[PDB]
Amino acid sequence: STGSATTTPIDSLDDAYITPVQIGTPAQTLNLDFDTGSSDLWVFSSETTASEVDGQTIYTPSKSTTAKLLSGATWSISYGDGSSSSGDVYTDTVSVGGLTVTGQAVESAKKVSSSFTEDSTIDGLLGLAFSTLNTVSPTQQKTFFDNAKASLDSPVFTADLGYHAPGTYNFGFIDTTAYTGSITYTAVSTKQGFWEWTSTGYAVGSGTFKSTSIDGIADTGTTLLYLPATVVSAYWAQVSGAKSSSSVGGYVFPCSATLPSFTFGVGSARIVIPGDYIDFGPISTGSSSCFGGIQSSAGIGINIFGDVALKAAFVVFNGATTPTLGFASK
Repeated sequence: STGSATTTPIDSLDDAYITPVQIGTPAQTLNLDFDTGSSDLWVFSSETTASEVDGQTIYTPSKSTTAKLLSGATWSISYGDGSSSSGDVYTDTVSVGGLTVTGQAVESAKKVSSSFTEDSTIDGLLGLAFSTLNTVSPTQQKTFFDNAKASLDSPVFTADLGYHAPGTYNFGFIDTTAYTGSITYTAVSTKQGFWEWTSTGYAVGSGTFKSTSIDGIADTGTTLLYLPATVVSAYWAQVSGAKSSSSVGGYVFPCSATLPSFTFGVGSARIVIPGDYIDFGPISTGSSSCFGGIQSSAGIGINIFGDVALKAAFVVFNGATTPTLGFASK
């Protein structure tokens, strides 16, 4: 089997992407944030504290003939950005782009933090990291991909995120029309439960490539590119007037700037992030200070190849017995 679904930016900045997901019988379609940095499929629901729902579409398990309470199971998750959610668990039929999993754990939120409430466009998350990170207790649950894997034509999914445009998540096949040149594959460590890999270096604009190992995670659920302070300083030093602002929470730059590109290495290959991808616009409405899309990972504890990086590539998440990651230009 295979699946193919379009993923759409939630706003004009590509802050996140939503993908429609069918849950239950008859189908209830929710728009979920596919997150290769976590491993829980959770949704706003009929059980979510009413004051914490503001415009989201909810899953109502009592209206699904295939929903079953997973008795005694609870979940609770905290994300890198400080947001969180928790609740109980149902199993139900879940389909993505024509690919169906029966008996998928659907984690029903009883509580969500303010950031989730305030984002009316995201109805929940669909985790695509390794199932070892799943938070369901006392019986850990599998991700949608893990459940689908054996049925897929090939044990892979791909992320093809757009810049200010829709893109695609495919399951079970590699669309050879969706990228240019060849795909370069690189080793993955699953020791922390992430799609963790090592970039071979970077360049700023038309500058020379610096060969240096940068361990980090491929994370579709993180907006920006978070890299070591040395690398980030080298980038922003090429933008007149750019500076790190503790009050704003990172590097800002004059909105009048033209940003240089940023290149990262994948083995001997190179992925180029155009300068425009690194512009996250005014820090507040009407400001002439703009927020940067490359930020320091210092104090996160891990480097994160988030959407800013991933959307410059066609990315293969290879879930074979020994997982790997592939990157192609597009």
